[PDB]
Amino acid sequence: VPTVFDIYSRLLKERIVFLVGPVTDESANLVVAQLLFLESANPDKDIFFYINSPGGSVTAGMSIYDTMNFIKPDVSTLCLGQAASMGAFLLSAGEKGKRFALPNSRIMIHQPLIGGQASDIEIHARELLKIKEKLNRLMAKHCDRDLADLERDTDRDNFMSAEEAKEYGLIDQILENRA
Amino acid sequence: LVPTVDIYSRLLKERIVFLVGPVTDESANLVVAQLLFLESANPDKDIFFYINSPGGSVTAGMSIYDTMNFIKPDVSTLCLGQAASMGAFLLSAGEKGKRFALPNSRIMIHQPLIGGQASDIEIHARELLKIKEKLNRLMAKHCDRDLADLERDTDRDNFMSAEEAKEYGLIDQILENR
Amino acid sequence: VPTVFDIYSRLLKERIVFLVGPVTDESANLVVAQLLFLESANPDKDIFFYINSPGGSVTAGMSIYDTMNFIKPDVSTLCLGQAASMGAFLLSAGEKGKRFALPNSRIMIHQPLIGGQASDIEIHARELLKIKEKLNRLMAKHCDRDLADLERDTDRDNFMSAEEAKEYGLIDQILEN
Amino acid sequence: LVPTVDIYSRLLKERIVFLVGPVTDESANLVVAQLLFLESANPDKDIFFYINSPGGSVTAGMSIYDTMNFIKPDVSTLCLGQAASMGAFLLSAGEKGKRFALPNSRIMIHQPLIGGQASDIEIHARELLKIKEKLNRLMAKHCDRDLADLERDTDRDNFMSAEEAKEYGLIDQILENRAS
Amino acid sequence: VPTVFDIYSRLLKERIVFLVGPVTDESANLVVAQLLFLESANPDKDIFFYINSPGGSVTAGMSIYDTMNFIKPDVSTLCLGQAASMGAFLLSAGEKGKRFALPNSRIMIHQPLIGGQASDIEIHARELLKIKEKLNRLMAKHCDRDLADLERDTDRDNFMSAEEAKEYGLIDQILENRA
Amino acid sequence: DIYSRLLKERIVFLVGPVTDESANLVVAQLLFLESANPDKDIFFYINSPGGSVTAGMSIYDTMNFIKPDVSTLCLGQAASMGAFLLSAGEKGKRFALPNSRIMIHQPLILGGQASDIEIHARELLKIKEKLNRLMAKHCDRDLADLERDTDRDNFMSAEEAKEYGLIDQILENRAS
Amino acid sequence: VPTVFDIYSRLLKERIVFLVGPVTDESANLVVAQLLFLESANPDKDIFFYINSPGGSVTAGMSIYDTMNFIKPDVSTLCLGQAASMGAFLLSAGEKGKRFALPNSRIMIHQPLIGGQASDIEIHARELLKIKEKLNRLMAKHCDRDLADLERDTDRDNFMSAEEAKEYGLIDQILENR
Amino acid sequence: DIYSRLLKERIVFLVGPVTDESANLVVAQLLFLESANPDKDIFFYINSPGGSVTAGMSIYDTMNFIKPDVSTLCLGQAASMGAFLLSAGEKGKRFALPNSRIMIHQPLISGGQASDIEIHARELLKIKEKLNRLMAKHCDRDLADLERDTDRDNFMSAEEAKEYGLIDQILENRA
Amino acid sequence: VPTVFDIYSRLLKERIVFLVGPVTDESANLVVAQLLFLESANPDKDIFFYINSPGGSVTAGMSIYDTMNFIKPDVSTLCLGQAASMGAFLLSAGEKGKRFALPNSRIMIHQPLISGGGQASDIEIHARELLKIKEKLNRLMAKHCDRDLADLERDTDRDNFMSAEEAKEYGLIDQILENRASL
Amino acid sequence: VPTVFDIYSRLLKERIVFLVGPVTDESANLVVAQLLFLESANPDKDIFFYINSPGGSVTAGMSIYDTMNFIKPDVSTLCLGQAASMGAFLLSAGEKGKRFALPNSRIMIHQPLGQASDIEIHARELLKIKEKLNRLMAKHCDRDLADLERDTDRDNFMSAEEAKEYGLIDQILENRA
Amino acid sequence: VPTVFDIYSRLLKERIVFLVGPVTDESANLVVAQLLFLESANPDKDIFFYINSPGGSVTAGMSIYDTMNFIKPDVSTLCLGQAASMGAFLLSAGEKGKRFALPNSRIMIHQPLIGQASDIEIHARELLKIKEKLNRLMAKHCDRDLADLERDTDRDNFMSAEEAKEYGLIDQILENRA
Repeated sequence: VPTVFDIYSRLLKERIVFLVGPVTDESANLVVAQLLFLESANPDKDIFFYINSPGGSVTAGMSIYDTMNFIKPDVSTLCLGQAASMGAFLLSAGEKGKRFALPNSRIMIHQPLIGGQASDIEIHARELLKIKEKLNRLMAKHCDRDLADLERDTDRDNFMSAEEAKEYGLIDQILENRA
Repeated sequence: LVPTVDIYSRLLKERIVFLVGPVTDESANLVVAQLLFLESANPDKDIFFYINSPGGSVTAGMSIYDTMNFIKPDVSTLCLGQAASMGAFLLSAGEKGKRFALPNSRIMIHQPLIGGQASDIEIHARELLKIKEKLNRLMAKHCDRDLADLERDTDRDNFMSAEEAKEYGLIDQILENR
Repeated sequence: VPTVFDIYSRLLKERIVFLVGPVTDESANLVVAQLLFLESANPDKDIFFYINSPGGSVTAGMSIYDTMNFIKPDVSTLCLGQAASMGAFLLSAGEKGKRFALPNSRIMIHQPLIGGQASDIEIHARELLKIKEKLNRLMAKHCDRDLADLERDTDRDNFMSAEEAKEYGLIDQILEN
Repeated sequence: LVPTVDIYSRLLKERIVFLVGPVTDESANLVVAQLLFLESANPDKDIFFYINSPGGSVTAGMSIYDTMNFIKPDVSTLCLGQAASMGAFLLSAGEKGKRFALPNSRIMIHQPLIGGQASDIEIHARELLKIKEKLNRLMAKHCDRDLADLERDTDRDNFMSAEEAKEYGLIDQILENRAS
Repeated sequence: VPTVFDIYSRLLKERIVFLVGPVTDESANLVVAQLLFLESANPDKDIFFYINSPGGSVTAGMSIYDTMNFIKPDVSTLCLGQAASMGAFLLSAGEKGKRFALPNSRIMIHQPLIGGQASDIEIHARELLKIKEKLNRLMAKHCDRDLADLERDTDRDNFMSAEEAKEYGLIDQILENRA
Repeated sequence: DIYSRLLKERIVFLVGPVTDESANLVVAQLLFLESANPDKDIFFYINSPGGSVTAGMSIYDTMNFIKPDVSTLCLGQAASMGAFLLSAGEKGKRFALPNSRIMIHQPLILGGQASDIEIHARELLKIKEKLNRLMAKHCDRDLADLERDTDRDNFMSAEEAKEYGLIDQILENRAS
Repeated sequence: VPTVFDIYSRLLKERIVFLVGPVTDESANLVVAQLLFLESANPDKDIFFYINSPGGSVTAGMSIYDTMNFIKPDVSTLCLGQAASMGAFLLSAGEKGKRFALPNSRIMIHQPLIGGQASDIEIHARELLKIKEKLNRLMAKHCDRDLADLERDTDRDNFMSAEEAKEYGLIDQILENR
Repeated sequence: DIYSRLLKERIVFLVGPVTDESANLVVAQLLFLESANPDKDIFFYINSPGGSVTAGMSIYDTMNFIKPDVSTLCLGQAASMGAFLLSAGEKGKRFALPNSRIMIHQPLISGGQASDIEIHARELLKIKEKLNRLMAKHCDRDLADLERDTDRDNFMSAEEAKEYGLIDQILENRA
Repeated sequence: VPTVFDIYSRLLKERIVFLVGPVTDESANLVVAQLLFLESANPDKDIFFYINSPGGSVTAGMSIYDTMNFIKPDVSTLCLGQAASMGAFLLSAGEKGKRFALPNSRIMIHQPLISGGGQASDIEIHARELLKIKEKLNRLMAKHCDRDLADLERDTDRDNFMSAEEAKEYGLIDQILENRASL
Repeated sequence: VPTVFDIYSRLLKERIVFLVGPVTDESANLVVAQLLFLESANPDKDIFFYINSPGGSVTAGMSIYDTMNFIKPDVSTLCLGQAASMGAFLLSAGEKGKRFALPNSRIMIHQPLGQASDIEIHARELLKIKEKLNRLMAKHCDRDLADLERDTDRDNFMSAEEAKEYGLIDQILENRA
Repeated sequence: VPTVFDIYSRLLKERIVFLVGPVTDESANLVVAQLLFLESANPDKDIFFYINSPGGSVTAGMSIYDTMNFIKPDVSTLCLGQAASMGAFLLSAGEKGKRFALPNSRIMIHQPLIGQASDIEIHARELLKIKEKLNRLMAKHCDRDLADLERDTDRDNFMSAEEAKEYGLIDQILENRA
């Protein structure tokens, strides 16, 4: 990684935080640390959360999500490349009015995707359905849409262009350039 | 690897059928074939089904189970060594009055023990719970026991001596010798 | 890890300690070391213990547990993402009144989960059963509930929402902002 | 690999049954099958059970054991090479007076030796201790010895020569050849 | 590992040395190095040796042990989490009156645990039995107990609570907090 | 098949490592040949590098238990337990082909508690002494000789094995 | 393996024995057994030993070698494809006057080619050198050559055509056809 | 069984790679047919990618040693030692089916001290030369043709193999 | 690794050199490097060579050995934990009068042990080279221990474990240090 | 690796260069680089090249060899532990009069160890290398080429005194004296 | 790597760039980066490109090649140990008059070596274009005919320093300075 600070610490001074690749406990907590630090350094400036992610652990994503809503700054989100699964969830979670996509980004949403006694399998199956329902309800709120729409539209992989994510309510604008 | 006189075919002429080791599709279907053959050879004589099994596939066991009840001969069952999981299920399924265990065999019963979208996981969880309820249903009827007992007594591994299995209703008698 | 001093050392200066991922001897002792350091830096200001963990070693969590209660600072605990098994145990062990969860966190509690001669298997099974009862008694005290409640409610994996963990007595408050 | 005259089928109607190698479900049931066959062929003639085994599954061994006692023929046992763990149990289980060892055989006895929730481990530990006690008590009866003796002498591996196994009560005689 | 000096170097400046995880040649010599340094820095102040260990190499543990007794500072020991096998041996080896455990610590002691010609197997079995006897004798000295007690009490795994280790003589006090 | 045909001439082969399976197959053939005729000699052909001590002991006690004299012939090699079984043939009827080799050595193998390792090491030392003592009897030599000569691998020509007492004669052809 | 009897047992009735592939304990003893059988079947007729082998175990090869010299029939040897290392040794060991090679056969001879304490390595190296000398001495006898020639000519791999092997004394004739 | 049945028709198969075992099985069948009838032709059907050269030599010298004419027929392909064996059939009785493929090339090693490497390279070069000379004799061609034409893999159709001299006729059907 | 200079570099400033774990070309040369550095820094002060090792490569151990005797500082040796095989050889090679062990150290000596082919010519060459190494080591060991070579040949035929007291009575070390007072 | 500068960088200030372990492209070029630096730092002072190597790649060893002869400083060589195969060649290549061995070093010399067209090419290239090596080695030892041909046919192990008598080294160093 | 500033950064300050080992995308671009860096620091002094390589990726080596010819500094080349395949290509690519080999260096040149039939056709044609292109550039570097390079690279062609000099692949052999 190039030096200037390494390149990512330098962009962190511009209040840019990256989520790249799969959402894990380690990578999500690293995002949480950066969000908390930027709040401490200046609670009155927006944070820019750049997401290029295929998704990953749901609980790890919730840790980013609840921190995005916990801190004082608006967390603006930008999809570059793609935001799929929890990646799309976090992108839609940006401060409404400040959710963005680059013109050739793609968004993908779907239902949750994944041994023991039947008793244990019942427990984990139930918990998996609970997560699926919670995600649909939170997603509908982010998109300002009906819950039935989200249930139907996430049964299988649902790929969207940037323009489609906008009409869906997942993002607010597509950014061509600075202009 | 198996002596000639072969020994298992020789004991089949005595209407002896063995289930040894885990219940899989080919081993279970091998039993079905022997049960069907012995009925064909003489539908008026009992069959003796010797079980030393730790269990295995539930659907494979059902094929033996429904075949035991389908044919005309009484299927007497004998536990030697152990009858666990589907092995205990099949042993309990012998003709009532003709279910036996050797004095130091052991019986074990328990609930069923085992990826994709949440929809698919829901579906397969539903089927596993149905099988679990079905199994407690058939088992209580085999034991002349009430359904609540079987649900409670199979939540975890339940090991029984031959005498306990008799008390439970799983077998009828313990045979020390002839 | 971005440098600002790296991001985690920077947050350590504000008395933030993270438990992320499985509880092992080295992940646990790194926390113990940070707890002892923050006590040395100022034994009278609260420590904020952020937990996003699926659980892990019981003895490793015990070293964190006794250290939390040994040092002078109140250790406030925060569940982000999830606190499962020993993670949920540590979460419940924070200073009463200062145990928190974020609104979409989950908590999970359960009984302990894991060769040789029968004598040896007898010894280790008995030690495992001692550990199981010890955790139930300590968990019941953290939650201000009867031992019967914890024994019954930890027989299999028990997932709780933030509020359910709140009624259980496992945490005190849910933090929205 | 087994010559023709196969060798084991031919010796089978001298009423000789072999247990060689580990006691598994397959190997145990093959023995069970042979015992039942010889009883059917002649319920009034002795069976000669040759044991060279390091042991194996206890339930599998129990299938042979209960079968030895179930059939009508006396089951004579002979230790060649070694009879250890369940092998020694089966050797000791032959008809009293007809249990033998060759002079440089070895016998070994010991207590049973082998994941999940603590509840499940508790259950399987309890079952393993039941087996340990059951085996000690049955062994003390075979050896005409005290249960307290079998508990002490099986805490760790206990190797016995043919003379020691005879003094323990596990076998009746040592056979060097036809005299004896 | 965080910075404030890294976290362990800074706790080392307060004469705290950690033994964590399995006792190997490498992890044991690092403790020895820290013990030699703290004595050099001040031979008249106590050293605090925190042990959370499942055990490990016996000779590696002896290197720590003989170093604790060789240097001039008193080596106080504290068991946190667990001190098992050689971990328990080193814990019991602390300066008498200054051996401690946290309330939910656990202690475990047991006898030693592990090819060629019979001649070679005889030599190594005898050497292993020599180690078993030496360890029992040193342990009995640490615990102020009879050698026969240690032979009986280490035949198989012997797990002790903090109170049981104190009553055994393996530690001196249980510390709930600073008070 | 070729081996069954030679079995009808009372020839039994031990080829390769002595295992439970390879030893018991030899035992079964020995018992069979005794059943067919307990009064004619058996010819035990050995080309083996050794193996399990208890497996070979089952062969050993069977050779001495049955009524037939068991004559032994070493072809290629008789090493360790192969050499023990070769040495165990009926005295006067132990033979080697001229370019065979014999090798003898002490037992060669631990994981558990020190108590167990003590038990198994002592059991191994009993075996070592037992083998030296039985070997000394086969060779009409002192136990002291065998202890000294098996401490490490001791390779012998047919002539050396004959002078040691391990075999009785070297057979170039049936002109004894 | 076609049935004609299998093809190899059928050729045994013509007194043909094959050594194919590496010389192992098992493959050598299979040859030993066939030689003993043919002697039993008729001790007064020649045996035809066809060798296509790259070599292998020296002790296993010695079991064939001493059996060839022990039995009453002349053992005639034929090299087809190749006789290398112990393969060449056994070929050269056939009854003098009855050692043959097919015209495009190749023969190769060489010295022996292969852990513990230094005491053990000394024992096994010295034992390997005894084999080296013995093999050179026996080879010199088969070839009617001086031992020094064999020590020099086997120091590294020595490939010979059929004519070269005849000129060396390793075989007696080259056979193009009957 | 089907292959023993065709053996009674004096048909011998080589299918798949030439190894010591597969070549000797062919040698054994050839000797069996000669003893059963030394005066009737043998039909050697080859569908092979090649393999061991010495193993291939054992079949070759057996074809020429026994008294029966060994006629060869290529079905599928005869490559490397397969093509060598095909070309070695009795002159006038080497055949291919019309969509057979033939391939010839110089020796190829798949897989010590410099002294040993010198010895083994030289022996490989003798083999390469011997094969070229034997091939040129089978093909009624110049040695120089075989050396250049086997420098790399040379695939030939049935017509081409016939024009090269590797076989005598192409058999479309029983006419 | 804790920092104060890291902890080992810090002890290097006190002329302490560690050999921990197996003797390889890698670890031996790192020891050789530190020995030469300390001689360069001060050729007239003692070096303290602390050994806790199971042994390893003989030639690698020889490079340490000849560096100990080549450089001008006395190389005092201390065994902690254990010195086995080449570890015990290096320990016994310390400056006479300055070889030490901690009380519960273990020493083990034995003949060369190879683990892990070629023509008998090559095997003859390598076997004889190993016997030369075995003899050379016994002779150096007998000189280090001030005892007869016949003693070292007999006493290294198999693994020979010694306590700190036994190693001193054998002549491998000079003193056992219980603490600094023991001097 | 200790700090004083790491230990090897510090010894470079004494003009000490090590070759340890197998001679590969990378470890040989690392040596080449150090030779170039010391010549750059002072082209008129000797370089001390310490060799403890079992040998390895011949082309890699040649890159060291020609650099030793290209640079202006004398390259003195010292064998510690062993100089085998390419290790011995480099040792023998030090400046005549400044080639040394420690008393218990060992030296070993020996000869070097697709389609038939390709195997021919590579075998003959290996034989040229064998020939090259025997000739240069003969120059280093001031001996007959025939001697090196005989003495490297199989592994030739030498004590330091034997290597000195052979002409491979100039002196044996017991200590600074 | 010793930290005098590791050793290579320190020789980089003397405008020495090394290529050691296989030519990969990483190993080539690191060379490209140093070449551009040295041009930026000073576009008017020669660069010394030290090559010890067995070859590798053709496109990776081309990135070095075009960069050597793109920058303003003369790129002098030195072969140490060996320059093989693309290593030899880059060695031959140095500024005419300034390509050198150490006296016991070795050079080796050869032709390139490494789906549906349509795809295999495309990649075969692309591989044959590369072969001709490399031969044409090589012929220009050596002042030789394309026909020479095609004949001399059909199989591995190993050259001494003197042979490489006579071929036109290098200009001078340096035992020491000029």
